[PDB]
Amino acid sequence: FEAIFGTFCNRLEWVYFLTSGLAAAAHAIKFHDLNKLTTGKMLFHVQVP
Amino acid sequence: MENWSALELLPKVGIPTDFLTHVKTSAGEEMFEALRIYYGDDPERYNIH
Repeated sequence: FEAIFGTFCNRLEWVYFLTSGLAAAAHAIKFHDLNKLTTGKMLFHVQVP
Repeated sequence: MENWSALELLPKVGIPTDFLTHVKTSAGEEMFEALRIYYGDDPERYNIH
């Protein structure tokens, strides 16, 4: 006879954005995609000493 | 303390206190929500215009 004494599967490890150290550089918010017409205009008046 | 303090001059001009407890209580709860949405909940650091 011929024998089989093993079947094995690969145990994946999960990765999350919020649990990473890189996320510290981000300010991540979840928001609706309400079609904001290419809202590339954030205009700032910043006080200067 | 300071070299010279501008806070002495605001009441003379007619601008009361820090606006913190003033505009909140003088709003009658109607100007309060308008301030929170259209102005900001923390006038220090940042404000929208």
